[PDB]
Amino acid sequence: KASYPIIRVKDGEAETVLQFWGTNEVTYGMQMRGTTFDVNVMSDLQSTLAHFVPITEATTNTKQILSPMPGVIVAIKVQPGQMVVAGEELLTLEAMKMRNKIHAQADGKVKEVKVKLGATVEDNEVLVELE
Amino acid sequence: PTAAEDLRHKKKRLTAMERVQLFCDPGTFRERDALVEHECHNFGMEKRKVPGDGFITGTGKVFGRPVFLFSHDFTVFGGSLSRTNAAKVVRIMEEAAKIGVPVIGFNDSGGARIHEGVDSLAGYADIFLRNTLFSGVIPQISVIMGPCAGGAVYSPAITDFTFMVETSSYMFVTGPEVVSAVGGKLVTKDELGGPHVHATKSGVSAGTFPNDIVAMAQLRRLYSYLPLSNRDPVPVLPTADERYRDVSSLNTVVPTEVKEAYDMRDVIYPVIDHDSFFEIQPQFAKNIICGFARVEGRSVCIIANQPKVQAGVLDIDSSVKGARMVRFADAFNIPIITFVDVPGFLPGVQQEYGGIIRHGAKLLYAYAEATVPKVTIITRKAYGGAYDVMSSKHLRGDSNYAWPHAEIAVMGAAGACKLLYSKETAEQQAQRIADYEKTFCTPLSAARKGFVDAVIDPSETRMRVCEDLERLARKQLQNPWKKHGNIPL
Amino acid sequence: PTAAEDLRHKKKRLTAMERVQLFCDPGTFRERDALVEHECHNFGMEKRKVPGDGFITGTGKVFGRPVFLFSHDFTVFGGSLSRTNAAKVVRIMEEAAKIGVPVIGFNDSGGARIHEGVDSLAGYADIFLRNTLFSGVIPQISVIMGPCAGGAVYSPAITDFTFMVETSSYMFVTGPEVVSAVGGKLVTKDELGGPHVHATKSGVSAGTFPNDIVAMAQLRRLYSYLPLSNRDPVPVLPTADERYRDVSSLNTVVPTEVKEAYDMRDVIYPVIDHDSFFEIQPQFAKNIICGFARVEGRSVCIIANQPKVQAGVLDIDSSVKGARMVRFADAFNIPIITFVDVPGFLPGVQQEYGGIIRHGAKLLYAYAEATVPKVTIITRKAYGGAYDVMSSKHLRGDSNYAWPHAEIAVMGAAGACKLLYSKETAEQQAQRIADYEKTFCTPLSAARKGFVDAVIDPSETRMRVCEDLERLARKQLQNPWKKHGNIPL
Ligand SMILES: O=CCCCC[C@@H]1SC[C@@H]2NC(=O)N[C@@H]21
Ligand SMILES: O=CCCCC[C@@H]1SC[C@@H]2NC(=O)N[C@@H]21
Repeated sequence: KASYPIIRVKDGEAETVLQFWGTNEVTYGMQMRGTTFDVNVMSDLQSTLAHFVPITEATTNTKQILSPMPGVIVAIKVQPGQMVVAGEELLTLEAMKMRNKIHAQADGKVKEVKVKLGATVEDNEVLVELE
Repeated sequence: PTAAEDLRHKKKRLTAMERVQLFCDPGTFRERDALVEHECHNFGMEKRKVPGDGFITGTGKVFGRPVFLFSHDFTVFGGSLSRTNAAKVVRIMEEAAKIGVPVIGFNDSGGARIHEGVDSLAGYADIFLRNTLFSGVIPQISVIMGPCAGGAVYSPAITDFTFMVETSSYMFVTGPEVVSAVGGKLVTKDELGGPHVHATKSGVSAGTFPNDIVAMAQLRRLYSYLPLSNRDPVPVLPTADERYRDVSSLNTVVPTEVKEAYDMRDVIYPVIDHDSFFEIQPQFAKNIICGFARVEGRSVCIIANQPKVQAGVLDIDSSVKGARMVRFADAFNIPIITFVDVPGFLPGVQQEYGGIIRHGAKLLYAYAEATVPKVTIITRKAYGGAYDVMSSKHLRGDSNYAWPHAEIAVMGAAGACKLLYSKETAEQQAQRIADYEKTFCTPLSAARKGFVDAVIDPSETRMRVCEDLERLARKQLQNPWKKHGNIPL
Repeated sequence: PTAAEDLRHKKKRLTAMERVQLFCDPGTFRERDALVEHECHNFGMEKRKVPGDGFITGTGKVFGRPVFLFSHDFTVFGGSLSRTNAAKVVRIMEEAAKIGVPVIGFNDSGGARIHEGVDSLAGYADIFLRNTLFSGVIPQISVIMGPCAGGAVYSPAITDFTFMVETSSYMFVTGPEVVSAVGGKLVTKDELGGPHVHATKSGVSAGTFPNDIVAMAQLRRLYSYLPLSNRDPVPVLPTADERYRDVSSLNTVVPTEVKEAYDMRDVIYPVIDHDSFFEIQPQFAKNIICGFARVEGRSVCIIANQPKVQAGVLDIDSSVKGARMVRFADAFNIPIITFVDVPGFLPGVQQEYGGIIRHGAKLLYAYAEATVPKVTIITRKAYGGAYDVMSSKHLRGDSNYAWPHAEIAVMGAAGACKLLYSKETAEQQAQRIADYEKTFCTPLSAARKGFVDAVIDPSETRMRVCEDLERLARKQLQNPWKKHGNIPL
């Protein structure tokens, strides 16, 4: 069914079930045996032209993380100078009656000095420094 | 045979003809004019005539529906315009004005052609006038694949949507040489007018793509949404999705605490059909979301706040973004669906020093002037003038709905308690703010006054939206006679 | 009998009724509604009912021509709006929509009335919708005599012109208490939204007056210019001045050096009739002048650059100012006269970081969309896209004129010489820049192409303008059918 997950395919006797995650019209996100892949489905022109396309490399920066917006820090989660893993919440600012929660996108460890509780300073300061 | 394009591809770049071939259907492009020369006769230009004269204009066909397009050529004279280049574009736009067909242009010009004198200015003026006259008649989309400098930048600006390519494109009015000459600062071309700058800082570019191939692939998808002309109806496509699909996950999206945040996409995605959202300006003014989507196989317009970013507070940039989206959607008879969650306007001196009064009025003007069917859903809160601006029932709204835990009040409980008791005995906070929030920060009063049609379970939103949007298919409303409005610029 | 107004005058302030009496004719005001109560029945408001309910609405008559007006009252409840106050204003605006009459309002409200709940929001929404619908049908003028805070600020914004009183008026969206609460900065009310701030920084206020008496006296003079409605013709008044008055002082205004500055008013004043200029926004974006004036007894619109300030360079603020003026002038069929002297656009990073591309397109859109008769005079220079924007002949201009020492070129001589000779032998400056400026920085080439009708002596400008404006009295031009445009916001 269009835009749905389950996809039942049966060649001869063999039967398989795959899943359809999403796409950007050149790359298809399909699941095979409980694993995500990205298959490219392109015609003759797209195939012959995709060779002549720049492939830039994104910035790989392991450095200090700053608070996007002003606020107040009410709760902290991580400890100064210990291990940090991707997807871990680090602290929570509260602004105009709203607690956000900036986390650690991706890294192994940190070296820094924690901003103490109730420090209504923010203004894009260095709350946690990753080194 | 791959002649004369090896020099181009060696620089990791594509050609105009290749871009045109990628955009349209496999074999449905008919180039209109191909043997035209510049006839300049100045500054040693009497030689080196070119057959195509740096432009490729044709008709093409996308998804079985007609289109018109033109593409600049960087190899020939740097893509400069002339008295002769602009004639082809003018002819294409005039033909696409007679017939109800849109126009899409891939800009690559390096600037004006100096060897023609003021004829380049003449051509620019003609193109500007055609864009001005035909805006609101046929949709216009522009993509910038390479450099775009000088006064040629203005014609993409008048167009409805402008997209940018990441690595090898930029746009600005004046070059960095003049900036160094007058101010004395050394800034590179990318630092001045790169795609990121216009994606985040200036708000001109409506999107950014990583490659030309992806740009074409998604431009086709965007084109699948638009109506063909001003008088043609909104397209409807077949779809296996149905209004009876169960959405009970909406009962839990809103947290029971009033100070916790949530993602509005968790409310947007269930209501619309699967994998049918095309966000517009995703990296600019993130506190508001705008884009296109389909509901039961017909394209609609989506405008919702987001408490994830800055508590979902209206601002200057958000106001401009929403105003432009609403104006375009209404110009071509596209239904509008809005989700409301706003505590007010962003407070700060910089805001008044930047003219919040002008900018915030644009969204209100766009919402009040609109005559397309509107549907509004109030999830959690709506305070002060923000409630009025975000498509309130009094602005000729068709149907308005609220969720059982909503709040519609003049302002927060603290300010109301302060103003209602000047020098009342101390500790008044505890036994007054709670009571006022209990009694008047609830949708019961607004429902008593008649400002919301009904209070609904969050699981019935898809059913209600499909029903209302099906019933409202044939509304005919007209404004008083005017030559045109006077919007607060 | 001077009862109950002694408390008001003691604070060096006037009353609403006194302001109304000062505005209209001596005995031609007929108050419409005077015995109306709030019927609230909440928070101990069942008592202290007021007969007028804080508003004075009537009809009046100015210079023998009808008008409609309303005035807030600060003594009664602080001027707060309600479900009942807004009804009178809605009735007045609806009546002034049926009949071709304008509306003028003197705002003094302290904010919304909390004791009514969401009914104040309902009234605000109704007033906003009426302003949105009737903008471009009848002219709307607003004057702010006292405090104006909260969401009530938006209705003056949609109105065509907003004026301010110096000592005792201010306007902003959010009070300084909230600013202190969130940001922590202590700013006074005047430092936040005083008349000077909106006169110079935000660009919202169209003027400032020293006293209420002077405000009324000059508001009458402004009203003498406007047409009564959308369909009524431009007013023409008797005048002893004649087109045959000698103006030979224009032969010497332009200095013979290209780097010396002059005042454009020395060119503006001789052409128009004596003592008939009403500048709009005099203290904001001084590099451009906009206002109203009379030519042979009929009101026209004036838009001219000024090389006195910043070399007469177009900018963001100037673009917004000119765009709003042109849009208003065209909406009501008022002729436009422009004087051109521009070297280009202002170069700087802040400009691109602030969106020059969006703002500079607004003036071009306003000039191209307009259908009223246009007259353009190029005094000294016009370069690049600035020449295109400032009402060039290709944008359906009626008549264009130039002065004998004008210059119309693609860009300055230095840049052209640089681009036309990449690595040409050194010292090329002396024998190339002079030659190029001599050969192509002159109106002869632009006249050869046909972009200026004729090259005239500066002493004939009044004669030519009067002749053309008399002949063009009955032009009928129409744009293609649209629900409305899509201007770059
Ligand atoms: O209570 C003190 C600060 C309350 C601010 C509440 C939000 S912040 C921005 C917006 N402006 C307001 O007046 N209220 C909201
Ligand atoms: O020659 C170097 C600086 C020339 C600037 C000339 C004026 S300044 C602003 C405007 N932008 C230009 O490119 N030219 C004018």
